[PDB]
Amino acid sequence: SELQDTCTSLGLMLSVVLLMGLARVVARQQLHRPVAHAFVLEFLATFQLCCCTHELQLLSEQHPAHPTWTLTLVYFFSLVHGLTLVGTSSNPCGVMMQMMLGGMSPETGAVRLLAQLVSALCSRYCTSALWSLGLTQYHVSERSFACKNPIRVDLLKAVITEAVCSFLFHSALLHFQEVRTKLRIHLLAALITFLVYAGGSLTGAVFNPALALSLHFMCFDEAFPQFFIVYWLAPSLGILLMILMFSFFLPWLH
Amino acid sequence: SELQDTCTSLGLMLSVVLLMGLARVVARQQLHRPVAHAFVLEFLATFQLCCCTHELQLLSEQHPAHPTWTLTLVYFFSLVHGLTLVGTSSNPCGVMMQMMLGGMSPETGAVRLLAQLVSALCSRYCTSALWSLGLTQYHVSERSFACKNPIRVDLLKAVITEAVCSFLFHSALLHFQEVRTKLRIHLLAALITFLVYAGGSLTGAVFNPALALSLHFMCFDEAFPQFFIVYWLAPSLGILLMILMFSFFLPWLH
Amino acid sequence: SELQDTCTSLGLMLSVVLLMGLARVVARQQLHRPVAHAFVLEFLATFQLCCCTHELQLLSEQHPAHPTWTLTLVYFFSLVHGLTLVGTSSNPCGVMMQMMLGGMSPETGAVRLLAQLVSALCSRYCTSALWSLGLTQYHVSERSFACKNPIRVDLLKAVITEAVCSFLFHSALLHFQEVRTKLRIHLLAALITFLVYAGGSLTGAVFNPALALSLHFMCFDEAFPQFFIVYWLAPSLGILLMILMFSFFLPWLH
Ligand SMILES: CCCCCCCCCC
Ligand SMILES: CCCCCCCCCC
Ligand SMILES: CCCCCCCCCC
Repeated sequence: SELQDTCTSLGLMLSVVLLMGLARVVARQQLHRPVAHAFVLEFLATFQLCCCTHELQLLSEQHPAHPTWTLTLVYFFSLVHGLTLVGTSSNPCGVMMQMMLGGMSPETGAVRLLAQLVSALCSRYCTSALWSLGLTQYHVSERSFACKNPIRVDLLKAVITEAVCSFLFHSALLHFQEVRTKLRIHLLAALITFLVYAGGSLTGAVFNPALALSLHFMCFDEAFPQFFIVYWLAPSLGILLMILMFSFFLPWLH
Repeated sequence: SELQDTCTSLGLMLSVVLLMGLARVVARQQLHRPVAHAFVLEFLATFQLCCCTHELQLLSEQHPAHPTWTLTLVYFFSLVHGLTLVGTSSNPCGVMMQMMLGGMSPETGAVRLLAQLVSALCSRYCTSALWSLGLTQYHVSERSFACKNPIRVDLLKAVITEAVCSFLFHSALLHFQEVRTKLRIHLLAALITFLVYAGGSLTGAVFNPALALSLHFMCFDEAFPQFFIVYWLAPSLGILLMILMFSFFLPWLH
Repeated sequence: SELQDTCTSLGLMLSVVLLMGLARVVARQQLHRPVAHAFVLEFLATFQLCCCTHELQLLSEQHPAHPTWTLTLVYFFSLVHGLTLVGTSSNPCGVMMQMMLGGMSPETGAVRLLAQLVSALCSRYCTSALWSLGLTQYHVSERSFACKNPIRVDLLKAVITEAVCSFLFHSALLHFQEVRTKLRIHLLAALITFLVYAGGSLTGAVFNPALALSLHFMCFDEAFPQFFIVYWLAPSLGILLMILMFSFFLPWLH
C-alpha cells in the first residue's frame, strides 16, 4: 500500500510539473497579448506551486517517522519550481515587493495578483476534485476539506514567524538579482527549505498569501481575521520592513 | 505575559540596532581621526552583536518547546548585523586573521582588539544595568549574573567544536571576500546559523573571544583557564589552522 | 579513554589528508603519462574520501548523544576534500555526468571509474588492516567487517532518497561550474552536509557507488541486488533524471 501510496504522490507532482510545462509551451505559441500571457503564466506557476505543496504536506503527515525524508523532497521540488517557473512570482507578497522595491507597474501587478488568487482557488478545487477518483488510500478522504489549524503557536509568535520568513526570503530574492541564474535558484531553494524546516512546525512557513489561501481555505472561512492576520498581514509586514530597512535605514546609515 | 515578554525582547534588539546605527551616523559626522573612528565603530559593532546575542540566548531558554522558532530569529539578526555593521569585525579572532592572513597592521589591529574588549565588558554591564528597570518578567532576575556553564561536553570536545567553527566561519569569511557584498552577507548569516545550530547545544558556538567574554564573564571568573581555553585558545587555534592550510599546505599541494 | 578515542579518530583523518596530499605531490613530480596521472589522482582522491567517511561514520555511532557535533565535522571534512582533491570526482556517478552531460571522453572516464573501484576496495582493506594495530578501544573490533544495514526504510523510499540526493548534488555540481572556485567548494560542502543530515538517518546519503562499495562491502556480499539497487542503480537514476531535465525538458520548456 505504502509503495503505491508514495509512488502516486510523486507521480502526480511530476505530472503537474510536466502538465503546466506543456501549458506554458502552448501558451507561449498562441498568446500574443502581453497582458494575457502575463496572466496565464502566473496562473500556471501558482497552480504548480500550490498542487505540489499540497502533495508535499500530505506526504509529510503520512510519514511522521522520517521528517528528514520529506525535507529532501521539499528541496528537490523547490529547485524544480525555480527551474521551470522562470519569469513568475507565484507570491502576492513578491508582487508587492516588485511594485514597491522595484519597477513593476500596478497595471501588470494587478493582473499577476488576480492570476495568483484565481489559481489558488482553482488549485484547491482541483486538489479536492482529485483524490476523489480513488488512487491513493489516504487520498480517499481527500483531507475532507477540514480545517487542520496549521498554526499552533500564539498569535504574536505566528505573526513574527511569517513576517521574518517573508523578510528573509524576499530580501534574498531582491539581493540575488545580480547573481548567476543557476546559482540563484539553488540558493533560493535552500533558503525555502530552511524556512519550511524552521517555520513548518510553528506556522507552516508559507509567507505566500496565495499559497496560504489554497492550503487553508476552510481554515480561513471558519476564522477569517486570525488567518488573514497570520498569512496575509504578517507576510505583507515583512515586505514593509524591507522597505524601511533597504530604502530608509541602510541608505541613511551608509 | 508572554505577549509582553516576547515583544520587549525583539523591541530592545531593534532599539539597539537603531541606537548603534544613529551612533555610527553621529560618529561619522564628527570623528575625523582615522584611529579614533576605527575604535568607535568597533565599539558600537561589538556592543550591538553582544546585546542582541544576549537577548537571543535569553529568548531561546524561555522558549524551549520551539527551538526552530529562535533559529529564524538567529538568522534574521545575523543578516541584520551584516547589513548594518559593515567595515567591522566584532571578533578578536577575525582581527588576528586580518593581521596574519591579510594586510591589517598591528597598529590598527590593536585598537580594534581593545575596542572589542571594552565593548564586551560594557555590553555585559549594560545588559546587567538593563533588565533591572522592570520591563519583562524574566528580566527581573536579569540572569542574576550567575554562571550557567554553556559547555557541557568534555574539554576536548569543546575545543574541537570552537576550533572547527572558527576555522569554518573565518575561512568562508576569507574566501567570500571577492563575492558580491549582498550575496556574501546572506551566505555568512546562513553559516552563522548553522554553526549556532550545530554547536549551540554543545558549546554555544561563539568562536568569538569578545562575545564569549560578555556572555560568560561570571563563568570566566569562577574557572578562568577552562573557559579561557575553550573560548579564547580554541577559536584562536582555528585561525592558526587556516594559516597552516591556506599558507603552507594548499600552496605546496597545488 | 574517550579523550584518546576521539583524538585518534581526528588524527588518522588528518594523517590521511596529509598522506594523500604528499602522494599527490610525489605523483605530480614523476608521472608524465596523462592517463597514468589521471588514474593515480583518482585513486588517491577516492581513498581519502572513503577513509575519512569511514572514520566519520564510526565517530558518529560512538557519539549518539551529540548528533550535531559530528555534523560540523562532516562539514569541515567535506570542505577539506574540496580544497585538497581538486581535479577529481571520487564518484562514479559524477563520472557518468561528465561523460553524458559534458565533454569527458569514455577513454578517460573508464580509467577514472576503475581507479575509484580499486580505491574503494583498497580503502576498505586498509580500513580493516588499520584498527587492528590497537590504537582506539572501539577500533579493536574494527567493525568486525559485519553488515550493519545502513538502509532501514523501504526499498522504494531508499531508491527515491539516493536518486534525489544524486540529482540534487550533481545538478549543483553542474550549475556551480562557472561559480568562483573558493565559493563553490563552500557551497558544495554545505550541500553535502545537508544531504547527509537529510538522508543519513534513512539511507546514509551516499549517492556515490564507489563510496558505498567501501562502506557496505560485506552488506553487498550478503544481499547484492538490494544494495546494488539502492547504491548503484538509484544514484545513477538521479544522473539520468538530470539528462531528461537539463537536456530535454528545460531546453524545450524555455
Ligand atoms: C536545514 C534545511 C535547509 C538546509 C539547506 C542547505 C543547502 C546548502 C546550500 C545549497
Ligand atoms: C541562504 C542559504 C540557505 C540557508 C540555510 C541555513 C541553515 C542553517 C540551520 C540549519
Ligand atoms: C555556507 C552556507 C550555509 C551552510 C548551511 C549547511 C546546513 C547543513 C545541515 C543542515
